[PDB]
Amino acid sequence: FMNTAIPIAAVLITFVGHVSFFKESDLSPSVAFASLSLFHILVTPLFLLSSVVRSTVKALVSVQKLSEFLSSAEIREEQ
Amino acid sequence: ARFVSKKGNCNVAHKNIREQGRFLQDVFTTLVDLKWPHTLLIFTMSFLCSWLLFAMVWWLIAFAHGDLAPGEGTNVPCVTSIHSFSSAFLFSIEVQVTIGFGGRMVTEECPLAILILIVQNIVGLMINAIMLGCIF
Amino acid sequence: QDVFTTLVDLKWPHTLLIFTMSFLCSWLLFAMVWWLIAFAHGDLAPGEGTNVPCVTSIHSFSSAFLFSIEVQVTIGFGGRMVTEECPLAILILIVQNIVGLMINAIMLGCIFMKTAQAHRRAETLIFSKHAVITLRHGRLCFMLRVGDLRKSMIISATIHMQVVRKT
Amino acid sequence: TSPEGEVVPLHQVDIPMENGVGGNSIFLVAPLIIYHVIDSNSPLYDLAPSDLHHHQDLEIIVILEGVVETTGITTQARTSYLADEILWGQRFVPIVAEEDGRYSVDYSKFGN
Amino acid sequence: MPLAFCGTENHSAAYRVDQGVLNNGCFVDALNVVPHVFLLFITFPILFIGWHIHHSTWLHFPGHNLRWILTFILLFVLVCEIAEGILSDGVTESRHLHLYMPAGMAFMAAITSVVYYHNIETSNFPKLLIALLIYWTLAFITKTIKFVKFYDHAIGFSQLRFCLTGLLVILYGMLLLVEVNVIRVRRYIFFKTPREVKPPEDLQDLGVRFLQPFVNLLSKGTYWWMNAFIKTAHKKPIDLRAIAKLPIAMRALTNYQRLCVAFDAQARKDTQSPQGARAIWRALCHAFGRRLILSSTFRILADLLGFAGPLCIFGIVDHLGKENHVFQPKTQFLGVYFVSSQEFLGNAYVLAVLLFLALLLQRTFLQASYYVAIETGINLRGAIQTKIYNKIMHMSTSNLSMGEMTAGQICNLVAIDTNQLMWFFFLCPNLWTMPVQIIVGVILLYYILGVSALIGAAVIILLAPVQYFVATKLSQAQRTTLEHSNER
Amino acid sequence: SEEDDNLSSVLHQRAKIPWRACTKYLSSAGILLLSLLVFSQLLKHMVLVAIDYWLAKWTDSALVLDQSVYAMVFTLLCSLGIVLCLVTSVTVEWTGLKVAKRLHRSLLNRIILAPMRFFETTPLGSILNRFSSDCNTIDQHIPSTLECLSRSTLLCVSALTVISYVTPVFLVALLPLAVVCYFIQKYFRVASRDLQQLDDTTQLPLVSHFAETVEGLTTIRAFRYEARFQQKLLEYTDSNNIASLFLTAANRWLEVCMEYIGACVVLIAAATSISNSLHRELSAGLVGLGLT
Ligand SMILES: *[C@@H]1O[C@H](CO)[C@@H](O)[C@H](O)[C@H]1NC(C)=O
Repeated sequence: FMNTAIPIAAVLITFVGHVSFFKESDLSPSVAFASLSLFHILVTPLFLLSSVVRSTVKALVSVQKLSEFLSSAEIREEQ
Repeated sequence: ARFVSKKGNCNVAHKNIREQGRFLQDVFTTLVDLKWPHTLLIFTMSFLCSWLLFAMVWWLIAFAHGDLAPGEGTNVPCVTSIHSFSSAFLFSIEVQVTIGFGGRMVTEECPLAILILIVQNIVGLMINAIMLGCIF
Repeated sequence: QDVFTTLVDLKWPHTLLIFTMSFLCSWLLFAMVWWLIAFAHGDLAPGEGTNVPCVTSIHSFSSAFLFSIEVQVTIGFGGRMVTEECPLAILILIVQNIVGLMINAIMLGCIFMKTAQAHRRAETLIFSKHAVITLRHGRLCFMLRVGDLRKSMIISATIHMQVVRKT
Repeated sequence: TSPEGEVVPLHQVDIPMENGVGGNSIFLVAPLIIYHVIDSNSPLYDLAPSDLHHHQDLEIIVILEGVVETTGITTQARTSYLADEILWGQRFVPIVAEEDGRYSVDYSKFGN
Repeated sequence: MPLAFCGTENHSAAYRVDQGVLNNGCFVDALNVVPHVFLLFITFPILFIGWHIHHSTWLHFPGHNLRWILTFILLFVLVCEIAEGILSDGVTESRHLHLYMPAGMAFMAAITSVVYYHNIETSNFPKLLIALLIYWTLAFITKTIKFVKFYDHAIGFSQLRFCLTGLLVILYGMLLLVEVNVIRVRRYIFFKTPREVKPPEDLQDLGVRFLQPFVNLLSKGTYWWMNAFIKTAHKKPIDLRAIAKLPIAMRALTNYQRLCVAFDAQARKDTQSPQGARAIWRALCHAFGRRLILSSTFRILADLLGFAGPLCIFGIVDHLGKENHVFQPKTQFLGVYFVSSQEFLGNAYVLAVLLFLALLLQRTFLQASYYVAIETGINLRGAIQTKIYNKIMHMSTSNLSMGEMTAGQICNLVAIDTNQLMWFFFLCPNLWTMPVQIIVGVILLYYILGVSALIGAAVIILLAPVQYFVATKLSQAQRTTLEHSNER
Repeated sequence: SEEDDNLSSVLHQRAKIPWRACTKYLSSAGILLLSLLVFSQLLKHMVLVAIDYWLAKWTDSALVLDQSVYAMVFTLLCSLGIVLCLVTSVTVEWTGLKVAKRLHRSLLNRIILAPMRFFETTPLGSILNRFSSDCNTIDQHIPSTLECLSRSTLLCVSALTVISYVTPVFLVALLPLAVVCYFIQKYFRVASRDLQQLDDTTQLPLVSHFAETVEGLTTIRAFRYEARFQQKLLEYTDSNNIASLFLTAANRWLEVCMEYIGACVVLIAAATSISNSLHRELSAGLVGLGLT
């Protein structure tokens, strides 16, 4: 739900707080769709990078154990 | 795991072969092997290719001298009564098919036009003889 | 006959150069004789006519070349035409016409012969570099390895092992 | 394989057409049958019906070489019926019939 | 009203040949047409002829990697040139097709030269491309004629056509350089013994199915080679008969050899920390960092192009918002009009065309970056998997009580730890690009809207910790479910 | 024999089991539950496209010039859309949980009364494998993918309807592009399910091979057959690798085709919209919303 609700809530606040806070800059269809399109593309990297960092920590933890495994007692070769 | 096809078309996956280059003579032999629709298609395209290519140079050589501009009696045109690219195309195809129109002929005072005229006849006979041999 | 067949077996660029030069020489040769007919009747000074010509619009040697290039390859422009009052011009026109329709034809025949001969590609057989002598079926025997390269099949192939010795 | 210490993957052995003259040359304009008589000096000497299955490595090729009278071109017909096609203890039905006008031969009787 | 090459303005007065034949305006445009139409009518019969021993060797002439990207940027500017030409001709009275018909034929010349290259690269025959060589010089010659003609009039950088011509000469020049490169590489037409090269081992091998790493750049980019495979598998199932041995470099044995080289290099560098976590990290970096950085650079380029998307649609809606929406023919030189960048970028038709081309390049480069990252991950696995396998063979089975427990651990390790490491390697390009992507994104919102978009971007970024929080909650929930379902 | 097996495999491959999946969902969720779920999904997408259209029409009037009054309807619609997403998300989770709890109870009550001869005739290992792992997937993965697929499919069809609204002639281009994308999807699905099964069936021996060696370290080292095992390990890993490599490559091709088609839509939509708006005086908001 947060993934689906983040972009709609974000764009609604932007269009609302534009005029009501500082109407010194009149809205226009040009800037409106520009900002809308930018949010539509940028919504996915944000909710994806959260999974990327969660994967990096688990990969770092697992690879650290792998190094400890390689440093274990190995069978000595011939001579 | 078969060796020879039962129908007769014995195919063999000849591999581990050295890099064998192909010259232009083998390309010519493959042109002969093309069937009737393929030969007719490439023949029509090649003749149109030659016709339009010679049309382009004739239109270029007409616009080079100034024949494309309205000649006020003085400027002798390299090709008479050539007005637009369509007219140049008609003149070019007439030379390369030995038709002959007379009205839009070619005259003197333009050695470049003479050189283009002679080379087309030589190249036109060559491609005509090649086309005759291919279909024959 | 021998000197004619020699050119048949020439390579592609040689025959192209020979054919192109032959046509150009034939065209140039007719230009010289056509210019001679001009020099007889049609002078460089036009004189406002005053004499019935037999080759119209032939004002210079270049015009005669245009007449030759139009008549020998059967284009036939109308700006320059042949007329009466010149029996030698009629005679040379018949001679020019017959040699024309023959010179291209004999050149056209070479292309037919060339495309038949050039489709041979006979150097497409693979063999070994040395000889092998070993045992087969229990007895010592000579042997060799053969191969083919063409996509097609060597139909009705016959093989002879011709041993040459000084005995 | 060979008793010398090696093996050949595609070793070829040839059995003649068993013609009355013993030459590999036959004249035919109406379909006819060709029989090769297996003998002691033949690969079929030890041929058993057990090997007549489909998963055997024994291919019999019958190359037909003939030149046409029209354009003098040579024709190369190839055939590779393996032991899966041939069946043991079979024979062909009479392929040719007798008629008043001309001799007739049934072409569909080949598969019978 | 006629339909000739150049307009009939002033009763075709521009068709004059005085004051210099080359100095004429209409003449130089026609000169550029000549080499293009020459290539068209010299290649069509040879191409239709071509349309065992050659289909199993997808060889390549040297420099083809640069040639493919060179022709791509060349066709890019050519279609842009057509758009520039039609914009200038619209304001004029006559049709003036001379501004976009020559470049229209040039675009068809570029595409036919590329397919001729591919059709002639399927077999080792470098002698057939002399037509391309004699075409490129003539194209370069006529391109320089246009450049010097514009300099003699001093149009300048105001008109975009001058800049397009000035870059096309360099583009043609680079084509000449990469073309003559194969001469010194091969020496096939100007020397006695050509230095012929043999196909690689993987291509020459009978059983090979994954030939993507060694294929033409177009196929390597858009996976067009897969068409055949994607169709055949529709009828028959997929088994180990279609799939075959992996390529030589893609096999795990070569990857294992590269890993040992990196380990030996890392050991000789800093043996103070042998078999340490950072040591393995640095070894994997110096081993696979080449393709890793390659995938990252492709993703950076893809992200930059993806930003241009909204940056392009801004112009289209702005141009419609303009009330007058009149043409801008003010700038002109020698009678004929010439568009300017400040109005060429605003024209609606070209902006949509440029967006399509830019989006095509984007949607392609994004896929390349992901594929390289995925390809590196499987290769890293095949290398890391056998590295543990070698350790298993060399390990000592001491502490049987402690060794028994580790048997399940090491089996679980090679199952989940290796898989989780590959996911990091798969997402590593995304991790590298995410900061600059988001940074560029918030910056562009400011320039688009202002302080309003700043607060909007903050609310969007506010959803990142929410995802992190629920991810920890989901992990806790998943552990509880797994613990309960295990006993169940 | 082999031909009949291949024909049966091809028939089973093309069988997407549409009615089977539909009947399972309908029997599990409930007549009232499924109705609420589909209504919530439809309502969420309807208000989503509605607020986008309202943004276009509101900003168009501002440029031609009640701006503060119109902004209130946007906030009202934004809250309604947020509420619709919360309802749809909660419904999808609840439906999956109810489906899982009903499916497990039915399966448990059915297996508990199985005949004694069935237990001896059927392998208990395969029964447990087909019971435990399968219900865990249905419980933990079915709701997430179904909600994502429903959201994606409804979003896609709604977007296409917006293109048709802003450009009536777009249907002339939709028909040749819809069939080609369906054709690619077909040839992908028939080849991707097999490649997923093959990748699983090739990655399992990898874990088995690792398990076998780690158990018999002493006996393998005594046999001194290390060289053969190194080749064996490479062979098993190679089969696994190419599986995971074909899969992604095939996946990439599908994505590439999809995105190329998408770009063609953009062109075929924006181009016509230009010649439509400049001529038919179409508002910039419509073309802007359609292009977005
Ligand atoms: C060309 O046309 C322009 C505009 O009518 C005119 O001013 C100019 O004199 C013309 N030039 C010639 C050479 O006709």
